[PDB]
Amino acid sequence: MVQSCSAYGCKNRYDKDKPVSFHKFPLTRPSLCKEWEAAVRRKNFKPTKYSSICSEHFTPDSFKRESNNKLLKENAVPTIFLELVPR
DNA sequence: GCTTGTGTGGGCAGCG
DNA sequence: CGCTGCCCACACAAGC
Repeated sequence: MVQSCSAYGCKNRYDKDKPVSFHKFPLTRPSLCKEWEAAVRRKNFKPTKYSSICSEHFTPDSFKRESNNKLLKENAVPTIFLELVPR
């Protein structure tokens, strides 16, 4: 989406100049989808699993269908969201 | 190989 | 007024 990722402060709106791609939540991996919520530890929880997220938040390994079988690693959740808190 | 399934991609309304 | 929550079709890979 061209609004913002499900991360905290990542308003890295789709910019082809920057090396990032977009994707949707692991709808086919609910439990795993759920830990993504654990990464969205902020009150300002962005859109749900229906919205789209960008590459930078996960490891290339877990990027998408290019993972193991056809989706990300069930044991991988976007931790690259941020260091802690922006200013 | 072609067709179907899952990933991919962006928007509008209600409340501080 | 801006942000959060949920939906549909197409391309590539797998199956027949």
